[PDB]
Amino acid sequence: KVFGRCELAAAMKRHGLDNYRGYSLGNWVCAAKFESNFNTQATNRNTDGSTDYGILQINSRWWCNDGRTPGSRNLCNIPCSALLSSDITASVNCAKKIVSDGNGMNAWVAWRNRCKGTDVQAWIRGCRL
Ligand SMILES: [Cl-]
Ligand SMILES: [Rb+]
Repeated sequence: KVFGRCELAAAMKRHGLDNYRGYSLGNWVCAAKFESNFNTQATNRNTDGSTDYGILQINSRWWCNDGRTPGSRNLCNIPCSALLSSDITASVNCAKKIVSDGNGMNAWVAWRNRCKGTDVQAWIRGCRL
C-alpha cells in the first residue's frame, strides 16, 4: 500500500504513535517519507546482508526475522514480511520498541539526516487528525 501523507498521519495516530516517546506525529511521517516514500512494501538490502522492511525500513538483524540474516535477534518477534502489510500495526508495534531502545529516533539514520531539527510539523499540516 502506498499511503497518502495525511492518510498515514491518521493511521499512525490511530495506532498511538503521535508523541510516542516524545516524538510528534510529524517526526514519524517525515521518517516514513524518507525511509519508504510511504510504501508499506518497500524492501532494501544492506551491505551487511540484512534487509530493511516496510514503511519505516525495519532491519532484519535486530528486529524482525527474514530467515536469511546471520545473527538475527528478532527483538520484535515477528516475521519481516508482517512489516509489508497494508495494515501498519506490526510496523508501529516494532517501531515503538526501536524508538525505546535508547537513542530515540536517531535509530533511523534517515530521520537523523533529513528530519531531525527541521520543521516536521509541515508533514501534518492541512491534515484532519
Ligand atoms: Cl529521545
Ligand atoms: Rb526474539
